[PDB]
Amino acid sequence: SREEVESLIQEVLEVYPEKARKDRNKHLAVNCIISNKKSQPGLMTIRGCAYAGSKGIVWGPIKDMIHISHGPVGCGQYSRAGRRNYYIGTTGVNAFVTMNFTSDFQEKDIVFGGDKKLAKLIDEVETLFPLNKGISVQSECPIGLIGDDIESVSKVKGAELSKTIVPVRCEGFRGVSQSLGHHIANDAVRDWVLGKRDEDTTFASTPYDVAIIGDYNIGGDAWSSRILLEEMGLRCVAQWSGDGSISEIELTPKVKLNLVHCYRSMNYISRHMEEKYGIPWMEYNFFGPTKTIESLRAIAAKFDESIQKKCEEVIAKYKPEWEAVVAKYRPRLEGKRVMLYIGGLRPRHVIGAYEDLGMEVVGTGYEFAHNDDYDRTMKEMGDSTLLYDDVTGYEFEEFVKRIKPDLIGSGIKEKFIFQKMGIPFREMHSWDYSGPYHGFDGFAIFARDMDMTLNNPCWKKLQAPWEA
Amino acid sequence: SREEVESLIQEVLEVYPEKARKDRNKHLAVNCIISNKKSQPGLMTIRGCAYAGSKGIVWGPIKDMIHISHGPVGCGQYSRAGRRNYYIGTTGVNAFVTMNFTSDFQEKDIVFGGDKKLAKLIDEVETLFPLNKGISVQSECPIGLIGDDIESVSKVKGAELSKTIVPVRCEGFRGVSQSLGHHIANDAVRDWVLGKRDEDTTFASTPYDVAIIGDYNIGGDAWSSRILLEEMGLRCVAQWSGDGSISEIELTPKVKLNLVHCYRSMNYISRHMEEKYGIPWMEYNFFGPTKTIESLRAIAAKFDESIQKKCEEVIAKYKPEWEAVVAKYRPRLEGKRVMLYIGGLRPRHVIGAYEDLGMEVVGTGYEFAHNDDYDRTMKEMGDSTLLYDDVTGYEFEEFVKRIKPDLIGSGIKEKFIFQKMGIPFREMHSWDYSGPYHGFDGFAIFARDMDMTLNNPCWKKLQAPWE
Amino acid sequence: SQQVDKIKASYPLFLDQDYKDMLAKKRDGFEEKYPQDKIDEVFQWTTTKEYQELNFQREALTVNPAKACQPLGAVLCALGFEKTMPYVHGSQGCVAYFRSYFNRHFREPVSCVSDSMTEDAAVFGGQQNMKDGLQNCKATYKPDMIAVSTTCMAEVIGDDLNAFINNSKKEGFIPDEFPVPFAHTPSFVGSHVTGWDNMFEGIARYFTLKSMDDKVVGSNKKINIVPGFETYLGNFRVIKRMLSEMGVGYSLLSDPEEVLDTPADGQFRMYAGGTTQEEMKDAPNALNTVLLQPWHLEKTKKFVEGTWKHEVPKLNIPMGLDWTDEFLMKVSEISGQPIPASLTKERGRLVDMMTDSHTWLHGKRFALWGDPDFVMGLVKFLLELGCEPVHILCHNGNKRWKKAVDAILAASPYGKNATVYIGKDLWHLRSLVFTDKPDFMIGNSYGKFIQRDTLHKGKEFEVPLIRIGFPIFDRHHLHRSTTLGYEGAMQILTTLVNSILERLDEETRGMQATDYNHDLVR
Amino acid sequence: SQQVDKIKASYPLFLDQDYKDMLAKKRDGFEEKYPQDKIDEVFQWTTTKEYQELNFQREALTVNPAKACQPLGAVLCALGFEKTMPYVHGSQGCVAYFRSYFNRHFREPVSCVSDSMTEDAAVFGGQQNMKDGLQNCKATYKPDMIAVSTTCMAEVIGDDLNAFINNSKKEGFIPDEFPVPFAHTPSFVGSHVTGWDNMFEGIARYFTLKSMDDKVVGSNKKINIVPGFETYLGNFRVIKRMLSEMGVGYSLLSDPEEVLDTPADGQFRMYAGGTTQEEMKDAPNALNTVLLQPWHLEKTKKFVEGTWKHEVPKLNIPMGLDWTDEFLMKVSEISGQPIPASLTKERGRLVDMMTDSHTWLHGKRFALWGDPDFVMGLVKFLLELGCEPVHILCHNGNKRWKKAVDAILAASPYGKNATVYIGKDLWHLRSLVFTDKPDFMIGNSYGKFIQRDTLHKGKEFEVPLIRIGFPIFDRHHLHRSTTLGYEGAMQILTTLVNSILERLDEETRGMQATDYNHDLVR
Ligand code: CLF
Ligand code: CLF
Ligand SMILES: [Ca+2]
Ligand SMILES: [Ca+2]
Repeated sequence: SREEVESLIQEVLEVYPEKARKDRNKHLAVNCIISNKKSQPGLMTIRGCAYAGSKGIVWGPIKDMIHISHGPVGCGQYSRAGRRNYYIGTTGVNAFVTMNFTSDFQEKDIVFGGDKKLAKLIDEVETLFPLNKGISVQSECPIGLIGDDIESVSKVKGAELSKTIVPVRCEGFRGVSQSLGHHIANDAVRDWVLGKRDEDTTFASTPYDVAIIGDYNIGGDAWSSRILLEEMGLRCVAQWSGDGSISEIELTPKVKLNLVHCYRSMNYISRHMEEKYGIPWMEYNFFGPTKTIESLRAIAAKFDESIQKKCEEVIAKYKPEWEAVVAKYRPRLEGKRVMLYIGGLRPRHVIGAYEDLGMEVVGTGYEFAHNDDYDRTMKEMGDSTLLYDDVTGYEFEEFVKRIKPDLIGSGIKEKFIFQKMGIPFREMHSWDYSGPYHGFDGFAIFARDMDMTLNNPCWKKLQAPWEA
Repeated sequence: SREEVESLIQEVLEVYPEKARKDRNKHLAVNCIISNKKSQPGLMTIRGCAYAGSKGIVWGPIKDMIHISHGPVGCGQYSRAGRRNYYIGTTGVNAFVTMNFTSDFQEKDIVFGGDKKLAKLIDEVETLFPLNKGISVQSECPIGLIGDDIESVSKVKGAELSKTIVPVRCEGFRGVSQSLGHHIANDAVRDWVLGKRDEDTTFASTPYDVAIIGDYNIGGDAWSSRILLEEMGLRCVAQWSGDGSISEIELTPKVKLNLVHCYRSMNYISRHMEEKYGIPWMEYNFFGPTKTIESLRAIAAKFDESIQKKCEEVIAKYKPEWEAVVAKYRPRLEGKRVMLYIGGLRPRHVIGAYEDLGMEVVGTGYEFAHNDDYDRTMKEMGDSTLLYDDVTGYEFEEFVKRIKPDLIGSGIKEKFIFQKMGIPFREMHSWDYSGPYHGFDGFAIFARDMDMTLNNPCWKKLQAPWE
Repeated sequence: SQQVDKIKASYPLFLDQDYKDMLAKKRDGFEEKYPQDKIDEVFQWTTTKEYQELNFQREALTVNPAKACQPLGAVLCALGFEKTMPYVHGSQGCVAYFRSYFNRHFREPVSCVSDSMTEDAAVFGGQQNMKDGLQNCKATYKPDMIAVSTTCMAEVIGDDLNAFINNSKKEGFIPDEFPVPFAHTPSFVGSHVTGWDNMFEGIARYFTLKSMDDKVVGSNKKINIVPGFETYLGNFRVIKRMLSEMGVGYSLLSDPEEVLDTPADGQFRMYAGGTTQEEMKDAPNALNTVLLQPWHLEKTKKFVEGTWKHEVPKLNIPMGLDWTDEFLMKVSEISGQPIPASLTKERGRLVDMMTDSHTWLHGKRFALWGDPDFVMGLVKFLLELGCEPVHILCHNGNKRWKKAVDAILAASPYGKNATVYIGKDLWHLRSLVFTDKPDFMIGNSYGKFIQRDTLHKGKEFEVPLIRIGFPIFDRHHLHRSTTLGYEGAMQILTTLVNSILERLDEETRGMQATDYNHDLVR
Repeated sequence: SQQVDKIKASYPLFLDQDYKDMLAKKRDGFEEKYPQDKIDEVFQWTTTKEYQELNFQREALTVNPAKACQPLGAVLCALGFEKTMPYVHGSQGCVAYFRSYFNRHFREPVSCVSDSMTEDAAVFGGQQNMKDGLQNCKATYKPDMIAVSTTCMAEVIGDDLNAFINNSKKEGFIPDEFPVPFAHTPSFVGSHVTGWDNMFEGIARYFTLKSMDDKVVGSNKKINIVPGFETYLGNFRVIKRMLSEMGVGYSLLSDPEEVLDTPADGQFRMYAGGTTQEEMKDAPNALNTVLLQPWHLEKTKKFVEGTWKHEVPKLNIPMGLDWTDEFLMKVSEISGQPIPASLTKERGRLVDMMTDSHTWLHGKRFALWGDPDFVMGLVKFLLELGCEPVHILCHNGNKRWKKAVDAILAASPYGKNATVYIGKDLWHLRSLVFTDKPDFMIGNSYGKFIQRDTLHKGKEFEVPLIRIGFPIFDRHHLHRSTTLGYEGAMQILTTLVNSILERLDEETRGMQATDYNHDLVR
């Protein structure tokens, strides 16, 4: 009930002091909501920083470049191989994604500056890792605070070594969340990488050239997407960022259409490429069969008769496969109610996949989404369902206590709380070390995963038989 | 010593009742002793049975044959892969050594008999293990008591299937130890296997043909020996029975000289082959450089100048290897005192290898040796050392408590007792899952094994610093 | 040859070229070996459905059994009593094997005697052996009690143990008040677990049968606990710990945990701890008696119910979540003690582990074997974990037991693809893991030869062994582990999930091939 | 594609031909990838002694560090106190990472807050963040105490935590008598263990500095125990277990074992157990204070000695045989309690295990890493087992510590081939295990990438990882384990030997090739 959910909201906010209460009330709603604002101090946010957004999300996945966590040891270590942005390569020789390169700032670096050290560590990178095809330097909190000039070093060392060196001022005090990092990361690609092959005319184009923008290949997601597009007759010139090479990014301006999956993280560079190079972009969704089919047809419509025929041939190929998945799994999950809390895309994008298994998303929310994301979410969510932006640990626990969902889909910091409460939980960031979840092949895994957890025998055993 | 030793012996014997005291007295001596007599009840002998001797020791290693533990489920299970008689093969297909085949006697078999069951199981073996080159049936305790005739079944089924089926009456109640099992098993080979190619002259013999008799290839021991003999110019036609095939055994009567390592377990068939086939046999010893060198020269002497020269070339080749072993390890083991208790050969045979590392054997003994083994042991042991035949668990602990050796070399039933007493222990049956110990390559392993245990840091830490 | 700085043991020594050539020449010259092509052909055939059909038609031949013989259990049972010598009336070869078998599993001394019955006793009996045997053992090893069992020789010749012991006392070979409980333990009846049952009932009878008029049920306010054939030290220890936490008075009848785990401190101790004679005499005064492993303690149940007049609760082995709960709640009912906060907490930490690990455990397929009670407990817990026990094998199982397990399987969607086998051995199981390949085996060390066989067919067909049960010979100190209670369940869970993850890591360790899935975080 | 009845996850899904062909097409078309031959060439070069010389010449670049940052340790220290909320003053990204790091290791909730300082606070300070942060946290999560640390942002801009907290109390945001201990924990100084020390000392100061007048040393007759940065639940558990066994009155100061192991029973417990405020206030009345990990507890030592006037005993971390004896004997002296028979026996069972397994352990060569105290304890125990700690790496170790470990290596023939490395990381260690190949690695999960590299050079060059330390992310529930005391020594003994035996079994599993050495009994 709308009235019930609204009274849930007042009640929860009664614990806060006035300052926090008035603010949080604006970030909670029933579909009217604000977002992309500062987090209230001391309320146990789930949010990361601009560094997590630039290094962890946008740049880190780029496999043939070396990414320097510039600053003290913490950030680079805690983010080391945390996100499963999958790639093919030989780690340590020509690929570098799972490694942690860092300037490991000590007090002398804080006091004197780390600019000479960065210059030296670039020489050391070049000596020990010759097959690297570029460097990025990801600023941690102290870099800007101590007045370092990482741009000059990149300019100088880059010119000296004839190598692409990318300064990213993604310090963790910047912005309010991971979201500003995306923008900074997008702008860094634009300024230092994307225009390298503007004068280059040697690339043999076709009418069906395409780029996957904002798919980070979590558990192989991007590969499960790529395969369908290329079966439809398209040529994926680039994947930004999952299993991405630098040369693919540089080739992207040559494509005919940018296929945007993650809007929040990659809409900035998508705008630029339309403005500068005229390349149109379109949002799509490859979560579940309904959205995948809808998406494949929308994409194919931007091309010609031949691609649209191939579109129908792909859809007909996979029809028996996904229908077999639903016949098996929909009866196991039908009517079950889901609550979600994730970053900037998946709180709305995975809703159709749930509905394809007969499940209802009764609550959803974002860590760092903008109003344009919430606009997009209004349409996808049901009437009278709960919305929460930058939810607090306290709120999220309280909402679940009352709503009593059958399943919760969030991150690692949420997982073990709700498991103790006796509610099945699925990690919707890391896919709980499973996936892919994209495409038709992903839906099969998704369905199997939601069922294994939601219907697991362990959940009927929380109460001791003498505790009743 | 001396003298202290006889005082030790009489003190230890005083715990027994008189029947056992009078008997055990006869089996303890200072280097005079009887052996191969029945065990006194309830004294915790370390001895096994005739089945252990026949199946566990002699027949079991034969790799391309299937050996049936005929009787109830125990004997076959406890003896499955317990002894490390090494072989090369594809187990379950053409080799079967580590497997346990059994008639798994139930009470219906005890009452009615197991002969109809044996026949059916032979058929089942043929269907499921086609590549087997022969079968042996190893009798367990009840087979003879029950009045079964495995011989008739073997003759009939063997003739039906054109297969070698060897009945072995090695029931555990027979004899007094593993020893009679050897004898029974030797006669089993003689009667049912060894004479098959008597008529067959197709095998092209050479003057340098030889057979390694009584090496069971424990941890590769036989392979470590074969390599030296063949480098010396000889051709080892057969290995009895470590890594042994049935054809190798059938070829043995074509050889020129039988090289006997384990006298106790294989002297019977060796004497038979001298009688029937005129093949001379000689004992040798491949434990340590001194004994291996001695043996190579004794063996080469039976042939001609060309083998004798190749002998000296083999010796010349390995000289720097074993000399480097002693240089490294003798100083770490020099003066250390060893007590031994093993079966029928190694209590005397390994003494030379110990002495090559400057170690003293202050006591030794056999589970199941005969008087002719003790005759051979007398020489190898120093004056006033302790001899014990079929030693009791009680005696052995008491002897060690008084004598206080630096190292004990015995079996698995002894191992953990003496480790708790704080004395370094090495398994001298299984080689503590290490080895080989035979030959020049074996000595290196032997030496580093004795050192690693005797000088291990754990032995300094038995007592807590607060008691 | 050897380098003195890097000595080679058998492996890899014999992989040297000179040894490899030597072995090749031995084979070619004298072994008359079947061609490798023929060996490969026969091996591939042994992996098939056709061979399996033949394999399962076997009536007479047993291959690689998953059981031992009665007197083994009787010895282990006897080892659990204070200062008592297990004594096996019969031939001595048996005792050599029993000791060695346990030596190898526990890596401890295992004291046991024989009366060395020989050829001639077959005609005239083992009477004199008993007389001299008892007197010799009593004097030499100085036990407070001697627990007598039998080998098959002695059973076949029909030696009356009762009379033989009575006469030994009559003739003055041992004092008449010296405890000499006995049991007939024929190797050709049942298995090692049956010898445990037989020995225990025999010892129960000895201290109680002719003293019952004195007894009143519940008068000592304790609960008797009979462990059964038990080769994990932690299982004895977990049961005592849990009962102590509850403040329940108890008597663990047959407790070998001290003797099978003496400290290495400069002295050998033949005897340590154990159930006292007086604990056994006073057992009828217990409130009740709980059989931890009821499917091989039938005879004992009949005696405790028939003579002691105890109402032995119908309880499954306390393995996994449900049966540990039921065990504790039954113990609370009998004793009148509540289940404490500590056990409630520990239960929830097990459940918490189950919730953290369920995604890797879900749908995993297991072939497993062992003793009846152990297998069903494992089967139960596997189902509680969302795992599928596809091949369930108990060589020494019976029809009534199989029904029980089939019912347990039927009450769960995870038992849908499960089949229970009784009377079948590890060579049967070998076929099953080829034709209906599981992801893992749970079993004892003999299972390593099945994994070796599967790998030879191909890495994709290899079925890794998870070592739980008896005997474990090729790993060290796993006998210290626990399989009962919440503690044991937590240990099984951890072993199972990490075995899965270790195998996943192996399969994904291929540089630029499969290492895309080589996750730091799982 | 997918077969509905056998769904493939990422692995082995992407081994399917159409995916394989797709990924070849992606590479050839658009990646501009170095030829495989060139990739092989560079990889092979990365394994050489030439590369290692360049690798070790690094002074600016750090690759695959074996350490974390200060506020990590401050949080873990803070969690060990009763109903305490760790609170990191600074930027919020840090706290997301701290919680996630521990989440993944412990598989538990990890409650910790931030006051979310942003760009505008850099120019003008985080005073308002503190006022509102402290007020919000107290009201929302209802802690009894808030323990404040800092991120590098807050440290660089130079926020006075003391004044900020005082101004918060002065202006009514939190009550004046609400406990708010603090510590400056700069991530560019030392490592995570340094933050633990700083946080602890800050809490020790808070509760005792101003109250020293009425305190008599030894009046409460207890011994204080400070565990240091500790990620194994069993280690907290074993220390308490051993002290209770001795009848030693004690106070474990910072005990997170309850919060890091709550039961899954239908409710989330944010706070659980922990060291009470009353225990910290009373701590100076103890007989003495024992530092379980003295090499990262320097500051705490100086305060305890300087203010409390406890003569902190010079004791190594209680790891392995000798240092556990020393720990127990020192505790005995201070407390006047005798070391009970139970602990004497346990020591002997450890020694028994060492004698059983010594032949497989002897001479085995290890590369290892971790924190200073953990590493020297492991090194010490390895020497006691007759193992050779060839490569000893401690990224967050110091000159004085290295001296102490070199001395320990000197006191044993098994330390002759050992080298201790401070300031080096796991990319350095990668080189060492190629050029001076050991048998195994003992370390945390980041080591899995080193094993992967070694395997790529070849199976004979593969150096398997033995997971002991922090963080362990790719195995489940190893955080429940024990590394301290006899119990911990026993667990390590068992892991080490069985790691060796599993490796032998793999190497000897080849049918007709190496399985001659595939022993059932080892
Ligand atoms: S002395 Fe020997 S090992 Fe013993 S039977 Fe006997 S032949 Fe054998 Fe077998 S199953 Fe057991 S151990 Fe026997 S009581 Fe029978
Ligand atoms: S919000 Fe972010 S993750 Fe934090 S520093 Fe900061 S840029 Fe980084 Fe780094 S080392 Fe730590 S976690 Fe920091 S306090 Fe520094
Ligand atoms: Ca032991
Ligand atoms: Ca948990």
